[PDB]
Amino acid sequence: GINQSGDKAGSTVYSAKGTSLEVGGRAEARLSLKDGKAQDNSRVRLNFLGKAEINDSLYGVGFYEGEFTTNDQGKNASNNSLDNRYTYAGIGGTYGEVTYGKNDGALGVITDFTDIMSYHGNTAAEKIAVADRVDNMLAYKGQFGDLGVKASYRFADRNAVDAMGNVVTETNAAKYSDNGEDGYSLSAIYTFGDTGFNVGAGYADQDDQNEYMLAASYRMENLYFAGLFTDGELAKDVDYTGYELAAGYKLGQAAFTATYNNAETAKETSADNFAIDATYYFKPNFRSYISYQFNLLDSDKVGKVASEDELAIGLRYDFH
Amino acid sequence: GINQSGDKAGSTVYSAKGTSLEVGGRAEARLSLKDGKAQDNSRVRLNFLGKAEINDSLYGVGFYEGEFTTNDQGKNASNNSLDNRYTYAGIGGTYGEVTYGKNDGALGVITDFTDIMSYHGNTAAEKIAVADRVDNMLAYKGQFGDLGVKASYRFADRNAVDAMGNVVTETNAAKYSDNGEDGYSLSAIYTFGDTGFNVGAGYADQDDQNEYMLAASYRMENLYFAGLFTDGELAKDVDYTGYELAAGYKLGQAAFTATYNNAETAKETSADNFAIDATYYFKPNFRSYISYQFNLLDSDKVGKVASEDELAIGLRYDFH
Amino acid sequence: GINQSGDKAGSTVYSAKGTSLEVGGRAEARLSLKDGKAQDNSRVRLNFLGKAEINDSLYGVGFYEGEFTTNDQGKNASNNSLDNRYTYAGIGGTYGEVTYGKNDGALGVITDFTDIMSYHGNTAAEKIAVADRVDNMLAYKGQFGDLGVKASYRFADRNAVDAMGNVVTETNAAKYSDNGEDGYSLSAIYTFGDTGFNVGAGYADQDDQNEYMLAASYRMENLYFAGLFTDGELAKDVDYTGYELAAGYKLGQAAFTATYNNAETAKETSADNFAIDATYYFKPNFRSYISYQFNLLDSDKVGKVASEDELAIGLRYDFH
Ligand SMILES: CCCCCCCCOCCOCCOCCOCCO
Ligand SMILES: CCCCCCCCOCCOCCOCCOCCO
Ligand SMILES: CCCCCCCCOCCOCCOCCOCCO
Ligand SMILES: CCCCCCCCCCCC[N+](C)(C)[O-]
Ligand SMILES: CCCCCCCCCCCC[N+](C)(C)[O-]
Ligand SMILES: CCCCCCCCCCCC[N+](C)(C)[O-]
Ligand SMILES: CCCCCCCCCCCC[N+](C)(C)[O-]
Ligand SMILES: CCCCCCCCCCCC[N+](C)(C)[O-]
Ligand SMILES: CCCCCCCCCCCC[N+](C)(C)[O-]
Ligand SMILES: CCCCCCCCCCCC[N+](C)(C)[O-]
Ligand SMILES: CCCCCCCCCCCC[N+](C)(C)[O-]
Ligand SMILES: CCCCCCCCCCCC[N+](C)(C)[O-]
Ligand SMILES: CCCCCCCCCCCC[N+](C)(C)[O-]
Repeated sequence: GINQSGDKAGSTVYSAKGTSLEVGGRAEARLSLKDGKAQDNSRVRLNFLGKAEINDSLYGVGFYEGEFTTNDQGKNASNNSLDNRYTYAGIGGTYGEVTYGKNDGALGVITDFTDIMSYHGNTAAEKIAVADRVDNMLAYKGQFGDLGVKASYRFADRNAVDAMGNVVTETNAAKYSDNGEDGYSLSAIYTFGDTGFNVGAGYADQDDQNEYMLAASYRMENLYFAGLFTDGELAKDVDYTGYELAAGYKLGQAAFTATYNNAETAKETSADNFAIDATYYFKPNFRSYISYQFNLLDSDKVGKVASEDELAIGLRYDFH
Repeated sequence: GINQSGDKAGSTVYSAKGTSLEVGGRAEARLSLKDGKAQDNSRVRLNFLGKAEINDSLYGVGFYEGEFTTNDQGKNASNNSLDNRYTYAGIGGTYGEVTYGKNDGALGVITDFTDIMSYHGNTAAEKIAVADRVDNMLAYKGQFGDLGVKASYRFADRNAVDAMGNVVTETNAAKYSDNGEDGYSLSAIYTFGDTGFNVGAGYADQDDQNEYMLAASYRMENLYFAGLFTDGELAKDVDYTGYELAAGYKLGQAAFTATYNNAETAKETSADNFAIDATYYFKPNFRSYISYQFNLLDSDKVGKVASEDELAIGLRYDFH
Repeated sequence: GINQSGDKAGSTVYSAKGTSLEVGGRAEARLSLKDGKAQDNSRVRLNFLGKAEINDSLYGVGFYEGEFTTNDQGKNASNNSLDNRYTYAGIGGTYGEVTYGKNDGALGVITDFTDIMSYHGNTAAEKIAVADRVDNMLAYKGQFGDLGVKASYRFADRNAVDAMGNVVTETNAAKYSDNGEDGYSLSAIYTFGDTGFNVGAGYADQDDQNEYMLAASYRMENLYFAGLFTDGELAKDVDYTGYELAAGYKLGQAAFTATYNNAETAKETSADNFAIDATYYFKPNFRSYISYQFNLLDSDKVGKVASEDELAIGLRYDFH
């Protein structure tokens, strides 16, 4: 719930004797304004979740989600835009859950500490693929008392090469190889009983990229505060450092949040944002919002386009 | 309903006190014959409608529709043909309904006066984008007594330009601009009590394009008559003028219709069609039909291909 | 059931008085290992089946199925991969069922004699388009006692040619023609009473391609054996010949299969496979499996890549 931009659970269309199917997703209208110029960023999601009990401590699972968009640019055009965001199957029970296929890595729940806005935020906490969301990957999650644990491992992708090792078509190949894109990620979160305090940390590595994250949060009644720190290498000796702060509170159905994000890549500031929004929940599956991002990049460095502020206006319906 | 080619409403997959989800669409097999040569024009549609009541005079809505086709050309090929026809969210109530995202403009309900065939017709009533269906657009509709009103406004699309004003990548851009494709549309329909007589009119404008339409219809017992006139400019001094006539009758099940369509572009005849069909309704969601279009373009002007007649045969199943 | 890799029936989401809609499909995680190198071959399917009774011996039908995949190659990429596998509508009753749109030809049920593995097999029984699955085709099937009959006919696809006879765009064309890809297929299967013996055979022809198939099987309690032979022409005078053997055994919740596959194209061996697998059914709609294919091609001929063994590991959830 606090991660406002994230998916909500869908609803049952059939069920019987331990086995069910839920359909979910959203229709979200989004208008973006930059320098008084408008862009349509609306999006639809559809998803399907199947779950089958094997016994009282064992079950199977299957999941798909797709995203659909348009880009007319002034004509009634044909729009062939599709993104298969999740494709996996898995097994779970007392020991937790394990899946294969495109699914989330371990660091998402860490970045969730400060990723609480409806449209903006989450600009200074980059995640590498194995830590984020990618296929050819085994993914695990589990909960033991007040400790939550996630982990993932990704295989390098098979390819085909000629005698010298250049990537080529499979018909013209001398042998199989791989792209060296194997990797792993790991994260842990401890909840201190009640009192509202959470702490979390994580690490990830893939090819010549690596990173770690530290985070903490306090939640009390209608108030919330959190902080997050990210540090690693994107390649070479290229350093990345990110800071995020977030605060939010609720008044009736209205939720209000603000974040500060600051990122540094190769010893220059690549992101510097203060953003604010307001979201009104008419119903659990119907909401409206408005958001503004103050861009603090220079404009002598960087440039005019990349230093522009942004206004966003949204209307979101959820299927469930 | 009289507009036979249009969508029918889908059916509920879950509900729970003012909130529902409906799934709909069609599987429509269509064979096209020209000069004794056959083409498969079959199509599938799937759509999802969510609706949530906020109160006795207020609700929210979200909608998506996609269309799916194949084009094998003699091989068992992979077919990645998708069209996202609708993507919008909106709010409605006592005063009517307003939406944002790709949805219909105002002139469709006007062209519906003569658009009554299962396959042919609707060839001499061109609609510009704001009047037809397009994104980055606010759309409104309402009904008050015997008066129906529709309206829409579309924003110009943001783009990025270099110092010289050339459209370029955002990374290579000196500033933001737009494509000048803003516009609007408006239409009204009046019903003369219970007399079966209807009149309608509309207007639309976008960049160097504009148009207006006038229409009238009469319905009595098992008979229907209608006329439609379209006039405007597609650009420069490129004039467009369109005339359509339609008549139909019903006998038990199976419906019979005929239309005449005639269009003139740049002071030359660009469309000239007389068409007849028969459609048999086995069930409300299962029908068959057959249609023939007499092409009356010359062949000395125009050409042999563009002056050919067409036979069409269809079988349509609707999901509900 | 015996054709393990094939679809299972979906489940009802709504129904009323003879008319229903079923949603089905799968989420299937699949890991492929060749030369110690891993490839993600996971896939999702979604399908929608509508059926409406007209009377005690007459009904209508509409069907769609799509397949969805990812190919990240180490990045969190956008994946626009869709395949519309089926798009058809049809009518059926006492005499059987007839459809138009992309659907199956007649020879699939013949290749089903030995196509019983979860992942491998079915490598030496090539089917031409009209016999396989393709659009612009009328398809018929029926069952009368122990006789199953299937047939199909496909039209050539309309195209457009210039004065010189070259395929060109419709605006630049002198006339309509076609690609000469018309054809037909035919097949039959008899069950020899309650003896466990089945015999089947089929034939197909399209443009300059043709083929026939012969098959037989014996099924008794928890044992199964079958054989299949394929012979025809792929073009001009270039020959194709295929041989398949299959065996299977069942123990409680557990299936075990093995197949031998051998094909010859243009008087050279193009396929040579011995494969074995094991599949465990936790629930009717949740299973796991592991499979190994011994590749028997030479390696001096053909090459190293095309002669590699393969290990496969799978986890399959079915939507119903
Ligand atoms: C995200 C804003 C920070 C407020 C955190 C306080 C703890 C409650 O957060 C739950 C997520 O809020 C969902 C908003 O839904 C509004 C429903 O109001 C019910 C409680 O007033
Ligand atoms: C439907 C094409 C126009 C034919 C004239 C119809 C005007 C007469 O009023 C009948 C109105 O019903 C229109 C519905 O048509 C759909 C077919 O439904 C037949 C099932 O009974
Ligand atoms: C499927 C190939 C395995 C060879 C043994 C089958 C011979 C006996 O047939 C018995 C009927 O079962 C056929 C369907 O099996 C599908 C999986 O069912 C497992 C759930 O009980
Ligand atoms: C999977 C290895 C488990 C290591 C976790 C050790 C438990 C105490 C540390 C968890 C709390 C998070 N933090 C930030 C304090 O490290
Ligand atoms: C006391 C200042 C609180 C700053 C954080 C508030 C979050 C942003 C709220 C959006 C603007 C609405 N407002 C002004 C009522 O807070
Ligand atoms: C709590 C937010 C902390 C953000 C402060 C981090 C400052 C980054 C310093 C980099 C300055 C850029 N440079 C290269 C000119 O030094
Ligand atoms: C929690 C502190 C956040 C403060 C937000 C202040 C926004 C700064 C905008 C600058 C414009 C103000 N002014 C007066 C210069 O126009
Ligand atoms: C009174 C007949 C004059 C035509 C009426 C207009 C409807 C034409 C429908 C075409 C159907 C062909 N049919 C069966 C009527 O001959
Ligand atoms: C029932 C409506 C009939 C509309 C037909 C209009 C005919 C105009 C086309 C004539 C040829 C154009 N022009 C002006 C060059 O002669
Ligand atoms: C009430 C009759 C309307 C239903 C029309 C159904 C037509 C079936 C198609 C038959 C094809 C005949 N044809 C075109 C080959 O001559
Ligand atoms: C043209 C030959 C007629 C078809 C042969 C009929 C098959 C024999 C009938 C066996 C009946 C079996 N069963 C289970 C379907 O009832
Ligand atoms: C023909 C299928 C395999 C069993 C062979 C039995 C021979 C009977 C052939 C006559 C029936 C032909 N058929 C089924 C197309 O009607
Ligand atoms: C008792 C015979 C059972 C044969 C089936 C064995 C399947 C191999 C195990 C694959 C499952 C891998 N994993 C971890 C995803 O479950």
